[PDB]
Amino acid sequence: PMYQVKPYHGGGAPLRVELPTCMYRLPNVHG
Amino acid sequence: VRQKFIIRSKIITYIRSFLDELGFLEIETPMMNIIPGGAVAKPFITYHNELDMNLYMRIAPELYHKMLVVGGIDRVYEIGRQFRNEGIDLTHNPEFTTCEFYMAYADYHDLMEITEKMVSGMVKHITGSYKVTYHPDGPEGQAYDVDFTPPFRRINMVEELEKALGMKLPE
Ligand SMILES: C[C@H]1CCC[C@H](C[C@H]2Cc3cc(O)cc(O)c3C(=O)O2)O1
Repeated sequence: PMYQVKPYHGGGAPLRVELPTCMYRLPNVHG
Repeated sequence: VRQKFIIRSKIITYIRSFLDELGFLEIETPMMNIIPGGAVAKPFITYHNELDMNLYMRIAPELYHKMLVVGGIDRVYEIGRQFRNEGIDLTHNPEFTTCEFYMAYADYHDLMEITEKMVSGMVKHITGSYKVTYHPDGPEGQAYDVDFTPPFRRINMVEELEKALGMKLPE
């Protein structure tokens, strides 16, 4: 096996991108 | 506790739906009056700066509603706060919420049927039946199922009082 080289992304943790988001909703109490 | 206030909200919303559907217009009338009226109560008094004069907090919106009916708005209602500068107990708070409505070309017989339909319909929609359990003395005491199945019992004040007293009252 070839000698180890750490990934350029750092090696800490898998890339975790910030994604778009949507304010959650609660149901109509009267419905 | 949450459930009690959810129920309170459902009651108010039900009433608005009921009256809106009958062609009533939801209106707002003054909570500050030069002259309080429409009920028997001790009023709150307050000083208004810009008008340099005392004003009273309303005890009821009754007289304004009738003036609106004069104005040609045949069906009006208002769900809002009234203020009565009186005592606090199990069934009285100085500020409390009421619904008033006024209906042209209706009489009191009409309002009895409408009251029956509204109240029975409200109880049924919110609780699932016409019968609701109530503890008049709290959970330490006995409970009773209160039956809202229409039509409601009717009694006449003077006649029934005569029966209750066991004596004839004046004409
Ligand atoms: C508009 C009226 C019609 C009759 C029932 C109810 C009476 C009203 C009297 C009343 C007076 C008072 O000083 C404080 C209160 O909390 C109440 C009340 O809740 O009930 O609402």
